[PDB]
Amino acid sequence: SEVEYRAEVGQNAYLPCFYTPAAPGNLVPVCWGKGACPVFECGNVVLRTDERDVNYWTSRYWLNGDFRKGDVSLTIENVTLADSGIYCCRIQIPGIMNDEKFNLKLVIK
Amino acid sequence: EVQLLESGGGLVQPGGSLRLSCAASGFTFSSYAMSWVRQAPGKGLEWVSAISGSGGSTYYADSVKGRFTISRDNSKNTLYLQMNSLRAEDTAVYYCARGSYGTYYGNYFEYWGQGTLVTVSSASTKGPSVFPLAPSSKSTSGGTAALGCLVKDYFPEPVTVSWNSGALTSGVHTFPAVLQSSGLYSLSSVVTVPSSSLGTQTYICNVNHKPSNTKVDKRVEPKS
Amino acid sequence: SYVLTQPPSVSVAPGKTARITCGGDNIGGKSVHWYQQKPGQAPVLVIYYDSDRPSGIPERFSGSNSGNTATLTISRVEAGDEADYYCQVLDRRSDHWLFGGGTKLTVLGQPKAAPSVTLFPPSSEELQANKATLVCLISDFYPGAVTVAWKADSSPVKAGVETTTPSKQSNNKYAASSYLSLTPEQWKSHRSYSCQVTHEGSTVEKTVAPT
Repeated sequence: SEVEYRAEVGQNAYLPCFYTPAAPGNLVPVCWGKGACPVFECGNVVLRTDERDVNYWTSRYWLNGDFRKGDVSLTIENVTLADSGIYCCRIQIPGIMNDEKFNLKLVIK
Repeated sequence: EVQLLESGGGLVQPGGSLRLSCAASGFTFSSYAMSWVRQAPGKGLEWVSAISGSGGSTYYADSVKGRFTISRDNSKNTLYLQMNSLRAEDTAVYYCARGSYGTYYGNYFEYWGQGTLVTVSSASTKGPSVFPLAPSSKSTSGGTAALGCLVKDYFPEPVTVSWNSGALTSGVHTFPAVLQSSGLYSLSSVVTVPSSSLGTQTYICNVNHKPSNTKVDKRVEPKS
Repeated sequence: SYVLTQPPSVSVAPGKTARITCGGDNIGGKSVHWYQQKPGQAPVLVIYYDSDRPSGIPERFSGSNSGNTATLTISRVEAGDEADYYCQVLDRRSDHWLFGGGTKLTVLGQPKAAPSVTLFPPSSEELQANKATLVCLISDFYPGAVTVAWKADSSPVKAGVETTTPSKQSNNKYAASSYLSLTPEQWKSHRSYSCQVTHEGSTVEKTVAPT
């Protein structure tokens, strides 16, 4: 089959995403969105950071981890059936192509 | 500008309860995790409790689990802390704090309030005696003359002092209080002022001691 | 379980660089933040996420974090920078916010300043209520350490003396106060009372007498 994340209506969803700062003392921008990762950026952006902190936020969506140390995992509060679908987590790594793109499947029961 | 104002602090007996409040303004309140942090006199900072933007998650330092309840009303931009079974060592200044945008936990303490003293003691409230410290013309320099107010035998801390309802600010020095060897506080407040203004200008210290719901306006006049 | 350790005190000369350590097990793996607390004031966020600087904080403040040590760095130290400094972490293992024990920053070689002393007699009103308090007010001194001794005429008084500890003013000088409690009888009996403030080997005395 294929990896997926699961939650009942009402609960919080927990979607993982990670990087390891192989060049420490330096962070990269990140963004979550709805829909599979397109060629550039993420889909309907819901949460984004610059190279320092969150510069775009949506009600119900939160970075729950130490994102400055590579935990870019996402909490979604009080989920509904509408929240089912694919989410894109994206790390802006400097270089040609580079960008780490992660599609995470959420299934709401 | 971000603003965090604590209220509800004061005196309470061991075993008793109390409810702190923190009014917030200048940001979307629901979008930010909130905390309470405290500091016993002469001691370090100690994180107490936190709550997520939505109210969905609450967090507690071990030393207060089972006793304190954090909560929030987002439709009133207000954070609360219900404190039960209070103890001696719960005595401290209680600071409200806000975390950072888009973080579930808050992560750090971006904005702080000014705090509110919570005192936990069997000792009872005592209002102050206010007395004038009349300007000695025996002890002046030029125009400069020192006059003040003595605020005697009160408990607990704190006491605020102003002059002419805050209209006189220059040359004011409100000294920190002495803790006496009776458990009572005394402090003094002094204005340095021109001598020519003595016959002219009225000098009134405004003492406020909320713990005893007492407010005193004392007129200070020259010795005969 | 996870704990933060700081050195209690750090001294530095003015214009130099101050370094305040924050120790923890692989603290490099966690975001460290820093608070400044000046005497009497609420804490202020000075640095966040190791090395970021809040809007409105001077550039002399920098931070680092790797291994077992995080470090707050303050260059061109001025006297206003005296404070307690706390490091802080979020431990998602236990869901606690942790603080270090704090570091007192002390700026050395500051200009000595002699105290001003204002001594007040008991008020008429206090006397009329069968009490008497002499009030000795000491301001604008540095370093923050003084000795108060009371005298009735020439003789020393030791009873009913209550003296505060010193404390920083706005202008980074210190203040204190001492109170002597008498009976209205004692006050009227003696010819004068005196308050002697000693500071760095030198003594200043003010005197009041029933009048």
